[PDB]
Amino acid sequence: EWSYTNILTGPETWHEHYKNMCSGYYQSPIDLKTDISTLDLKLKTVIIYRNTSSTETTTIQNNGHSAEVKFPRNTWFISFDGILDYKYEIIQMHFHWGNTDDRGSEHTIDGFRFPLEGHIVSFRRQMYSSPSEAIGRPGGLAVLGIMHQIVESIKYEQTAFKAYNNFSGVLNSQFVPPNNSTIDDINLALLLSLLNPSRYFRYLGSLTTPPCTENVLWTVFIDPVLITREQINLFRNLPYGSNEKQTRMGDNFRPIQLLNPIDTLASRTLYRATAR
Ligand SMILES: NS(=O)(=O)c1ccc(NC(=[Se])Nc2ccc(F)cc2)cc1
Ligand SMILES: *[C@@H]1O[C@H](CO)[C@@H](O)[C@H](O)[C@H]1NC(C)=O
Ligand SMILES: *[C@@H]1O[C@H](CO)[C@@H](O)[C@H](O)[C@H]1NC(C)=O
Ligand SMILES: [Zn+2]
Repeated sequence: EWSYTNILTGPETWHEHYKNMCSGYYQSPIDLKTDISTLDLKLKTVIIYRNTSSTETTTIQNNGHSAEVKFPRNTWFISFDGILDYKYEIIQMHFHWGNTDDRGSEHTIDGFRFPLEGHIVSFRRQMYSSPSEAIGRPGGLAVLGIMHQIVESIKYEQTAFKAYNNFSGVLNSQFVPPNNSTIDDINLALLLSLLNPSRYFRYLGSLTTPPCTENVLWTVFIDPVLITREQINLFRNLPYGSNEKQTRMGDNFRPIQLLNPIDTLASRTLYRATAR
């Protein structure tokens, strides 16, 4: 078993308890270094889009380590090439945050931590027929990282919580693991429009929880969307699962991994995109 906050099962132990693949050399998260990265003008604007025929419900669960929104199949998609032909299908979105406002994100940008990093997880439907087929297979997944930053003066409608529809009020101290609830759908298109979808880091990496599978195409947007202190504190009301030492959920982020650990057998490169 694993945790964030119990020293015995925490992130420093994952390379031993889950050798495949938390001991690998293409792990995430990393520090996204603007100066070190390679600008690749070929990397296009990201588009998130919905199947307007889909009517099934969205749910959210406290899984003991995060709040995880589970989307119905065949409903939300990502395009990286401008074509709306269902190459990447979104599965779930979950979040990583801090006990305090100066930490929480998994990635850093030039060493800087944000209070809340959201991960929109998709599978390469272009190749694999289902999430369960893709999740353990090479090149199966693509994850979007969305940084959030706290502002003191803002209307609700301009915060990320408008896109999330406040998660239908489920973020509270009574939302105990492993409870799940039906919630209003998340307007992921609106969420993406709150930042610049052309301006992002891109690299090949891993899941950031065990078993840390090295099959994730990462895109991390540089500009954050905006939330309030009230909204970050809602996440902090969730209780951790019983695997954890800490009672309230927070600091559910993995430590930074190197782009190229010294034992790598083929270095990877950190790429960056910007608008045309
Ligand atoms: N933090 S993260 O974004 O790297 C990340 C970590 C773990 C992860 N796992 C998933 Se989606 N597992 C799963 C989903 C569907 C299924 F059929 C079976 C298993 C996704 C993302
Ligand atoms: C869109 O939703 C409909 C209705 O649920 C479904 O039958 C169809 O296959 C979906 N389209 C895609 C491309 O997943
Ligand atoms: C969500 O929460 C905020 C804070 O209370 C509130 O202003 C907003 O009206 C709520 N959104 C709805 C109506 O779902
Ligand atoms: Zn994550």
